[PDB]
Amino acid sequence: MNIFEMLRIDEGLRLKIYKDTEGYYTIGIGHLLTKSPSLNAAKSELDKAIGRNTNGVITKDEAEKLFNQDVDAAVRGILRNAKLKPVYDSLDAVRRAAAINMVFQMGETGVAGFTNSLRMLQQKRWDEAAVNLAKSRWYNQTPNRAKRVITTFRTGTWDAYK
Ligand SMILES: Cc1ccccc1C
Ligand SMILES: [Cl-]
Ligand SMILES: [Cl-]
Repeated sequence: MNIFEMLRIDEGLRLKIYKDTEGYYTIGIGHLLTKSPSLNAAKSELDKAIGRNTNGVITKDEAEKLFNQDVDAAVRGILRNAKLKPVYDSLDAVRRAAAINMVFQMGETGVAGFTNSLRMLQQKRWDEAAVNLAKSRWYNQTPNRAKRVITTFRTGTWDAYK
């Protein structure tokens, strides 16, 4: 198991523009296109992303290309964040994957409200952090995914993903 396989399980793969859990136009492997409610805006962002007139449809390869950029960008965002980096640096490899999954799903900004969990993770208080992470809109809206990521932080293993 790894970050790529892990997110591939959490996000799925769709080759045609779809609405995500929040109702936002997405494609591929969790690649958000836009928060605007306009399909057209979405198709424009798509064409800009792919570098071609897609007509709302992409190939598996193109999907994988977006995915690779998105993972990388995620990691890099964490490493450039002063609030984040130090926690991330404190973690083992499996838990780092859990950190990346959250940033990928919610952005650096969505993870901004997790201050108290972050501090718990840094101190390696696993069961405690696991309980604090669950008190969130994230957990309530996407409970199955949230539990997998939480178990991961809690255990430092890929059990939730097997
Ligand atoms: C989002 C994030 C980033 C770095 C460490 C842990 C967490 C939850
Ligand atoms: Cl892009
Ligand atoms: Cl879910």
